[PDB]
Amino acid sequence: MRVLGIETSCDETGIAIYDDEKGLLANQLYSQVKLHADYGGVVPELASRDHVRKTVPLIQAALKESGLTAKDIDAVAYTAGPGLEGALLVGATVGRSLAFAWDVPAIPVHHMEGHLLAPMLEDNPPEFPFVALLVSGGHTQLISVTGIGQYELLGESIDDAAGEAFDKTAKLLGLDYPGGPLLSKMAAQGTAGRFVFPRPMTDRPGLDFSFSGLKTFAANTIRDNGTDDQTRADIARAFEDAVVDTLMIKCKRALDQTGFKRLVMAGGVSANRTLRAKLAEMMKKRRGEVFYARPEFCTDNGAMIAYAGMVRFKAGATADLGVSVRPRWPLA
Amino acid sequence: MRILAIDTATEACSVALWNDGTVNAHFELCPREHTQRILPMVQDILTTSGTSLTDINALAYGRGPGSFTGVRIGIGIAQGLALGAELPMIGVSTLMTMAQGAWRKNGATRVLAAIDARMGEVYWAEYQRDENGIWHGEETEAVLKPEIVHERMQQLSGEWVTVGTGWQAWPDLGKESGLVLRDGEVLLPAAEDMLPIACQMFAEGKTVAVEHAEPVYLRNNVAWKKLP
Ligand SMILES: Nc1ncnc2c1ncn2[C@@H]1O[C@H](COP(=O)(O)OP(=O)(O)OP(=O)(O)O)[C@@H](O)[C@H]1O
Ligand SMILES: [Fe+3]
Ligand SMILES: [Mg+2]
Repeated sequence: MRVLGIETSCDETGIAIYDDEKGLLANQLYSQVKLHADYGGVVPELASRDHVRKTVPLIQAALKESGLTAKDIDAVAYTAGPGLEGALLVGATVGRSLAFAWDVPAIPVHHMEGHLLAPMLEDNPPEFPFVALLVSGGHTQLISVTGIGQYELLGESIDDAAGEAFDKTAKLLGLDYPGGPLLSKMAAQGTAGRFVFPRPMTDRPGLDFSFSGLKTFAANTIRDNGTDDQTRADIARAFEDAVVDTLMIKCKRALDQTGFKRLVMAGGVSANRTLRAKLAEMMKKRRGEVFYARPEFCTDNGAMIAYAGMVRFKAGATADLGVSVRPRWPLA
Repeated sequence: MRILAIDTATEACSVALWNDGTVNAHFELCPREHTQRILPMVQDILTTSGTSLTDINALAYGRGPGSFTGVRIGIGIAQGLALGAELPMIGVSTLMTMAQGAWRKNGATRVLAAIDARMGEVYWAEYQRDENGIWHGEETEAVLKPEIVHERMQQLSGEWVTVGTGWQAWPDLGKESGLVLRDGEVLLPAAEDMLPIACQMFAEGKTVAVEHAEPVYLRNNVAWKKLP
């Protein structure tokens, strides 16, 4: 079967088509980064307006790219939450009325389940069970995954997510929003050890996260040191090394606690090259296995929604004619 | 000619069907339920008139202005339907729709439409029906402070009818205007009143493919300040 997936949760419009025999037949994406860079954040009203401009044309391009026609699609999936209400409503209204017109099932998809399952788009995907590290712009969670739709919360951030912590520290370093990837490119030039930052919530047992104190630690170091290029890099690297060691430690504790040998990492921060190398290394020494998506599937995209819609459909989750979105919508 | 019209731009959800002359129509207030009622209402109108989406010739949608969210629900639903059934689309002004409704209800031919836009402002239009049934005034559509509406009304003359929630929020909007103002008996747009407008637009070839359907927002200054 084939599912058309529609992603308009925040500031990206993604359309994809996934075929469970042949894989991903189309993937289309429009990022609104230019539009929101100016504001230092996403303006809900402007994000909503841009989705209206992109959604339909990206659907048309997707069907063109795949050489498919309406009768070739068996279901329409769309992100129903979490995210910005106004953005979510664009994808969900187009998606739900499109499915009505094609007279096929309409599948509401949880945005974070989308991220969690993105590593299933690569060769030799993970089998259940596994620990999953969802580390994105607004989420940072450890989850015990024992099967489809079977998610258990192991730990979560009590304050900022790791993605936002990268973004905030990046801005202090004077980088453009979102600077996560930029901070990471700067950190590569830095000399290991020049500064040493705390690993938050690692001196007591437990699986929860906190990143707010690490932000201030870096902000204070930036304030009380030279703003030359090499010093800025040394700070970016200490910060990234602090975050990456924290996530590594927490993942270790979660693997220890569940006894699982598989670690799945998802969300935008999982594009981080230091983090990928660190978690791959750890799983090698545990004689286990790490899984993550290609970099472009770690951040928002429609591919993950077409896949996760396919899975949700096979598990029986379809929508009636009413359309509803859920801006806040807990996964586990 | 079959035309299907939908509207969710304000607190009302409505759908209406034009079959070569006969009109079938539903209307209801849907505060906080638009996305829940809209597609059920479309389904019902199609089944009760025994028509299928593939037999529609064009899809008319309320293009704005109004609630930003409501306007996007309307165009999103319309786009999904039109993409899916390969229908051309016709965008109908919310202010003009209410003018058509005053014409239908009491034969008004001069309509001052005002929609409460929030933020102390209204969506404003001056519509006048000509002898051939064509509404003039599209170029007057704007979002305006009440004092500016006041000044504009002092440049108008004669007798007009009032429609829209803007008169309900600002019942003295027309105070000291110099005009004779009568209540038009239309608070909200109705899809039924889009059909005749949509019919004329279809005759004129004035339809578009789904990818060119556009919302009209009017208020465009909608962002917090840019960074330095
Ligand atoms: N290479 C990188 N290193 C560090 N952080 C990164 C990197 N690449 C992306 N990110 C961060 O990932 C985040 C965005 O990822 P994602 O797209 O999954 O977030 P999102 O769409 O906002 O999802 P959510 O709704 O949970 O926030 C940003 O904060 C971004 O800077
Ligand atoms: Fe995301
Ligand atoms: Mg995003």
